[PDB]
Amino acid sequence: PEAPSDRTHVKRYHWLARYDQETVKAILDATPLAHVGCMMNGVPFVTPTFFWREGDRVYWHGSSAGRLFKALEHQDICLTVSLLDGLVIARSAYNFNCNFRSVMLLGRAELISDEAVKAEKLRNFVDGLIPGEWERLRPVHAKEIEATAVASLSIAEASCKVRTGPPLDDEEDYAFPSWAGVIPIRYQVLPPEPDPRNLPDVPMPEDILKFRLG
Amino acid sequence: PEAPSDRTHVKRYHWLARYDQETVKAILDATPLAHVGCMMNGVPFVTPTFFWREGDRVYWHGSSAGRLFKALEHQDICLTVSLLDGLVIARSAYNFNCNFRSVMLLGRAELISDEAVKAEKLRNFVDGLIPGEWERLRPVHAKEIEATAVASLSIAEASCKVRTGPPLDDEEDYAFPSWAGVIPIRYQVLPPEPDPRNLPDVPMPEDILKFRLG
Ligand SMILES: Cc1cc2nc3c(=O)[nH]c(=O)nc-3n(C[C@H](O)[C@H](O)[C@H](O)COP(=O)(O)OP(=O)(O)OC[C@H]3O[C@@H](n4cnc5c(N)ncnc54)[C@H](O)[C@@H]3O)c2cc1C
Ligand SMILES: Cc1cc2nc3c(=O)[nH]c(=O)nc-3n(C[C@H](O)[C@H](O)[C@H](O)COP(=O)(O)OP(=O)(O)OC[C@H]3O[C@@H](n4cnc5c(N)ncnc54)[C@H](O)[C@@H]3O)c2cc1C
Ligand code: HEM
Ligand code: HEM
Repeated sequence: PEAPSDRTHVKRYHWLARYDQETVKAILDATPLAHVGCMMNGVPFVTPTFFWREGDRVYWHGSSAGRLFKALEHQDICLTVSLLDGLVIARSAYNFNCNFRSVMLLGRAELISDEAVKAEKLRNFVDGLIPGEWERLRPVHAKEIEATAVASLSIAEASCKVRTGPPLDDEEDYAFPSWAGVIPIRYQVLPPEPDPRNLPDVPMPEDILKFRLG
Repeated sequence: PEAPSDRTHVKRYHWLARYDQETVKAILDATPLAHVGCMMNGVPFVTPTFFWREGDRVYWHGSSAGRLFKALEHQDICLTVSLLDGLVIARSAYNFNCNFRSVMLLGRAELISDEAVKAEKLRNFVDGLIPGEWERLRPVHAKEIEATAVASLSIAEASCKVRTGPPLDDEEDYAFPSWAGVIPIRYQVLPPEPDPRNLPDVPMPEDILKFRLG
């Protein structure tokens, strides 16, 4: 598929562009960390935040009194998700690069006003990180739900760029004696570290070990 | 110190704020990956990009013809640098969290128009990733320098937020029988992978193994 809109048409390095939903979803599903762009207080602020996908929308949360959740009401935003996958070492400095996956989602986000729906989405967020976890926790209080904003944005107006594989040098540079290659980069998760305030008689759910990213 | 400006004053979770330049520099020095916010084509786009610090400014590069480099001359931007350091598992869903380091730099970026200065800064970028690397490469062409933009932004108008350590539950939840703790997260660098097209007698510089992040 071509780009979904003129404003999502990748121009630079367009050979790296992907617009298909399989790729959009695969990148969104690989990581929890987004960066949301929104005009606030005169600046295109970039807010790091967690996000989760359900079908054709992504969601994020924060304070019901938070400035982003008010500011997103009347402007189109950009939600960017990036993964750095390697440093690409070429024979010329100009052709150094990185391997990566990134997606930009554009458009008008909306807040979930229905508190029952909001709680259902927040359960999906938690259980998407750690299966079954929401049900193990101290039961949520109504005031906690009501203090939380949940925003969502369609994934439809999305552009991706992906780079994999070796360096690509100018054809005339392959006789130059310098070492080229790739340094792979990834997220690593380490074993869980228990809170020292845990009750000694409380087991660790095995599901905690299923959390992964990158 | 307090915030350097009203627009960098952390309000939410203000106890996590840091404004001291030692913390600003330590976060900036830990990672090459930034996200730059800039209003372009009616959207506060969030562009992932590499950056490097020299003293009291950060720098980034791209095409001399790139839209970001044109747009930054006439608006204040936000440059955000985030590091995800762990998933914080609490007894209540409301107090789940993450350990992290993040810095936002605000203000008016500047382009380097002097080609000789630009080339000097680009060598600092490369050798900041891999010591001694620039010298090893196929010598740079004037046209390569001239095709590149380099922008910079002062680090002075900066806010940081940092979270470390265990979960912090409501005090009344500490008798609830659920496991709390932290899943640490970090970047990992893997062994370098040579380009198959490397010349057979050209060894990998040991300095490649010095590249690190996170
Ligand atoms: C980990 C990482 C590191 C990077 N480092 C650098 C760097 O140091 N220097 C540099 O110049 N660029 C870097 N890039 C690429 C950068 O994000 C931009 O893609 C590039 O600079 C072109 O931006 P542009 O606005 O000129 O693109 P244009 O092609 O003019 O943008 C047109 C449209 O393309 C789409 N698009 C553009 N970039 C992306 C993207 N990254 N992901 C998804 N859709 C996109 C958007 O819909 C956008 O509106 C990096 C990307 C990643 C993920
Ligand atoms: C890895 C990571 C994941 C996160 N996940 C979430 C999430 O899922 N939900 C959530 O609500 N928040 C999340 N945060 C925090 C988020 O980035 C914001 O700090 C928070 O949402 C409050 O934003 P605000 O605009 O309401 O802050 P305000 O306090 O109103 O912002 C005022 C000023 O504080 C400064 N500031 C705000 N946030 C930051 C920051 N992160 N770093 C540096 N300076 C800052 C800026 O100068 C800003 O202009 C995450 C942060 C990181 C780094
Ligand atoms: C795995 C799940 C979750 C993670 C990783 C997470 C992470 C975060 C982070 C990082 C912040 C920002 C705090 C700061 O400013 O430093 C935040 C804020 C917030 N979260 Fe969550 N959260 C999770 C689940 C939830 C749930 C399920 C709820 C509601 C039941 C919730 C309610 C809130 C609220 C209300 C805020 C704003 C706090 C304030 O500034 O007053 N969170 N969360
Ligand atoms: C370690 C060093 C470097 C890294 C990691 C790096 C990375 C990148 C990345 C990721 C892009 C974006 C390409 C895309 O759109 O997918 C880029 C673009 C660019 N880089 Fe670099 N780069 C490095 C060094 C340099 C140097 C030293 C020069 C100049 C000598 C240079 C010149 C350019 C130019 C001109 C572009 C724009 C290309 C275009 O779209 O026309 N880069 N770089």
